[PDB]
Amino acid sequence: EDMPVERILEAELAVEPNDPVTNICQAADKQLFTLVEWAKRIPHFSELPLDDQVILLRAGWNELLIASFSHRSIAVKDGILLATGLHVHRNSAHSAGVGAIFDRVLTELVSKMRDMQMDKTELGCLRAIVLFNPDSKGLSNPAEVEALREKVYASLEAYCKHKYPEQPGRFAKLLLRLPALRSIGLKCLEHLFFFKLIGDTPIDTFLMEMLEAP
Amino acid sequence: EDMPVERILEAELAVEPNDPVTNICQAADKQLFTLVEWAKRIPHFSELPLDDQVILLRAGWNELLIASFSHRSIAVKDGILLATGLHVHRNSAHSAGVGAIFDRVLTELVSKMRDMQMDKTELGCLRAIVLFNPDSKGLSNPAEVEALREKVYASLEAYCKHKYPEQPGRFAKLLLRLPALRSIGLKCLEHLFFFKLIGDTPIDTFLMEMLEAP
Amino acid sequence: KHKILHRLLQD
Amino acid sequence: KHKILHRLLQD
Ligand SMILES: CC(=C/C=C/C(C)=C/C(=O)O)/C=C1\CCCC(C(C)C)=C1CCC(C)C
Ligand SMILES: CC(=C/C=C/C(C)=C/C(=O)O)/C=C1\CCCC(C(C)C)=C1CCC(C)C
Repeated sequence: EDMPVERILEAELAVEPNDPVTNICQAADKQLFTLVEWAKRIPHFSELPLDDQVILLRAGWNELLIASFSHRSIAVKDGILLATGLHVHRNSAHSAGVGAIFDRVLTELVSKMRDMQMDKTELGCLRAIVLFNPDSKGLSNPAEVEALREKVYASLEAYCKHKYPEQPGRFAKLLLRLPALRSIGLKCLEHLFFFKLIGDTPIDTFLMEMLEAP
Repeated sequence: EDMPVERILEAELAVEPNDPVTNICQAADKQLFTLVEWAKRIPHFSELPLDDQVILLRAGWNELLIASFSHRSIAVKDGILLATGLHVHRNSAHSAGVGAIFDRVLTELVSKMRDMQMDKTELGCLRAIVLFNPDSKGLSNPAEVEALREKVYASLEAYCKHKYPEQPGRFAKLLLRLPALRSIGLKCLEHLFFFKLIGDTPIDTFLMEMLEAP
Repeated sequence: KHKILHRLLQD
Repeated sequence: KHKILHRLLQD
């Protein structure tokens, strides 16, 4: 009941017009600010108690950001485009020790997004679904978040089938990239925690705050 | 084109009629054998080259087994029923140091499976989708596995909407437990690798083989 | 805890 | 490698 994909697409268009690891971390810190503005534009997100808004973002920021630069890089050959305007090529990632996870992003996310021509509306919805994760520990009212998630995918499915009537399996194909996103998201965090432990690699304040407990 | 849910339900009915950690590990080794027989009963699985059959099972065994004992425990209060006929209560899991992951299983999987009354046919399909993971590294023909996965969820969606016409969001709700399954699956493996490192905790030959590289 | 995030959400 | 698994799938 009330969760128009037009509002979601708008949130998307509204937020987005040497060591490659360092550059990636600087980009992630920069996008963390933009992510907050994005969520605020997602219907009913702001109407939730501040405590739960914090929980949802702290729980999904990584998948949310990974989905964004992945969809943004669909045009690029073998690399991804950072929000800062810099490009990280596959070879560059490999030469810095993060080749395996970088390849997983290109293979499981970017490639697949390109093969099906996932549009901005679809991306927006998928991120909205990730944002509205009812499994987030600590939620004051999980059922309420669960209800919002269902309205997003209800609207998303309607969008599909009407926009891509000739692809009856599109809706399912979209949701089926979520397990991959979750997996890649967890691996990216492990690397990040390790980078912090090792000491090298500058980590800005917002990114660092995301690495705080719990 | 050809992937009847009747064959899938049959695979399901066909395979299934002190340290809690040790008992769980013994159960997992026992089910690994049954899992092989289950897959063999999944349409077109055996027609794939042995090499890919090995890759698919080595990549999904954990999620496949986690989904099974989770659905099997929907009746139990706060615990899960092992395939060996033993019950692991929540308190017992907590007293052995594995309380956090055990609770995640009850909260994110079992509870949710119980709240929506996920039936055996639905479980079977979800496991079939997990089995047919096109992202598995090394597949000789990923597109072929991708094609099979789409036929399973195509059949699954048809099953829903026809069996639960009053729940237009059931199909999506089912697929949306997959990211959780992936997450819980990765955490369970971490524990297992740690148990092997530490030395304590007997690990049988089939389970141990699953911990082999890659 | 989570100082920055809170400040951003409130504004 | 993966001795057991192979044997089981072949039979
Ligand atoms: C959480 C994460 C966020 C990204 C944000 C950005 C880069 C956003 C934007 O530019 O639009 C991902 C991280 C952060 C920690 C280190 C690594 C890697 C270096 C381990 C990765 C994954 C980077 C991918 C391209 C392989
Ligand atoms: C891969 C896995 C498989 C299970 C198989 C079975 C138990 C199947 C059957 O009985 O039907 C799960 C494991 C194996 C490694 C140790 C742990 C825990 C002790 C860390 C868990 C997760 C067990 C859940 C109930 C918390």
